[PDB]
Amino acid sequence: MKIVYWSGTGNTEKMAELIAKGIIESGKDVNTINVSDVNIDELLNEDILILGCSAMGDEVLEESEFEPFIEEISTKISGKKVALFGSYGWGDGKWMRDFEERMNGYGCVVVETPLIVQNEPDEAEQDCIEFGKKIANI
Ligand SMILES: Cc1cc2nc3c(=O)[nH]c(=O)nc-3n(C[C@H](O)[C@H](O)[C@H](O)COP(=O)(O)O)c2cc1C
Repeated sequence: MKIVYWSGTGNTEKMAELIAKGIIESGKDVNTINVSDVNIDELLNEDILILGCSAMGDEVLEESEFEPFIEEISTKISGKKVALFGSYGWGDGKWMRDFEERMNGYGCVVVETPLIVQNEPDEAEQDCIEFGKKIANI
């Protein structure tokens, strides 16, 4: 499996690592890839796309790298299962509610409720691991 993410200070990056840990504990292989190093072609071969990005701008996906990436794959992901996650700071999840509605509109099936954590995981560490285990069970 593959986990693709964008992280500005390391918060969403930490979530990605913990999610991968859950998949590994379930006995499956997984690789975490920063959005800047992802190969679209390889990524599209995956049954499940696990995508993460923190809340940026004013409740939007990061603009210089993540947003263009979503735009690029939007036309080739109809019918694909996707799991969404990300860290946020002062809001209550608006960027993720929008992200989910967007993916659903592209024809994707959002397999689980998106996982959102405020700032660094710390207390929500197990929640991240568990989300990974749910994904590994689909
Ligand atoms: C320029 C900028 C804009 C942000 N916009 C939002 C926002 O609209 N809502 C929110 O809850 N957090 C917002 N945040 C806070 C980040 O989402 C939060 O600090 C998160 O933990 C960052 O995770 P990261 O290290 O993975 O990027 C913003 C942060 C920055 C730097």
